[PDB]
Amino acid sequence: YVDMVVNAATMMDKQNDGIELGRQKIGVMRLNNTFVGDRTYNLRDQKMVIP
Amino acid sequence: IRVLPRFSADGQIEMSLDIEDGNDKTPQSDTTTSVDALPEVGRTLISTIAR
Repeated sequence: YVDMVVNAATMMDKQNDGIELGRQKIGVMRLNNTFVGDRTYNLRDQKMVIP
Repeated sequence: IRVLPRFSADGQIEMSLDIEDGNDKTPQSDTTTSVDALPEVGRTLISTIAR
C-alpha cells in the first residue's frame, strides 16, 4: 500500500507540471481631460513638443 | 484656421487653435484720390488652446 501510494503520487506530480497558469490581460483606459499623444505646439516660426 | 477638437465628458469641447488673418501690404496703392480706401485691417497671428 505505502509503495503504491508514494509511486502514484510522485508520477501524478510530474505529469501535471506542464500546466501553465500565469496569464496577461489588456486594460483599456480613456483620458477625459488631456490629449493622449505627445503634444506639439507651433510658435510663430517653430514647433515645440512635450512628452 | 487650423484646429483639432476634443470632447470632454462634462459636455465641453476643447480645441487646439492656430489663427492667421489680415490683408496684403500694398505700397502700390499710392493714390491720394482714394481716401475712400478699402478699410485697413491689421495682420494677426494667434495660437492657443481653449475649452
